[PDB]
Amino acid sequence: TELLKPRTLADLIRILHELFAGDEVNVEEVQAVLEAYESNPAEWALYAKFDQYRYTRNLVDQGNGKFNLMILCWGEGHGSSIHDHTDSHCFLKLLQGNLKETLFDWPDKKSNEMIKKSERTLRENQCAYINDSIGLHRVENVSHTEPAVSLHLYSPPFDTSHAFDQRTGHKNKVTMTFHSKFGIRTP
Ligand SMILES: [Cl-]
Ligand SMILES: [Fe+2]
Repeated sequence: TELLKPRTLADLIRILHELFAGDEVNVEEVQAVLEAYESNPAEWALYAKFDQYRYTRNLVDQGNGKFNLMILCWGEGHGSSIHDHTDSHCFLKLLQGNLKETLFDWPDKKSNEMIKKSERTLRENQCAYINDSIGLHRVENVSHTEPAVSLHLYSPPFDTSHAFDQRTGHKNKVTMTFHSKFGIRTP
């Protein structure tokens, strides 16, 4: 229960394994520890593998089955769908650059435009949190000049989730694909 500042990415991962040793999740503690880690680009360069056309997901740690820890690499103008998180916790920490997070409510059955609830700018080293009970979101690198890199933790792990059509609120199931795992490109 005593949270210490992670010295390095490796140290962070060790602390995370401790925090997820059990069956439940202390969200505030996990968020605090992620925020306390000061991004050091040398430590995660191995995972920072970009694609020219869309953002990439790069698996870093499998949390001994309790969580997926991954690094997402967002080119200029790259962004996500409006999506849920499959009944899992989702932590988002910025390692480089800025991302815009837009929040949406769960849609009703009637086909309507999904209206933004709010938006915020996540800045370097900040850590956001979302779950399905909170709502849906879109994450975007709106920069024209700076790539963004973020560190994501999902617990329990999931490899499918839903994308939502902003015009209708209709959803479709999407399978998550990893661009790399443990620094190895996995085509
Ligand atoms: Cl996300
Ligand atoms: Fe998300």
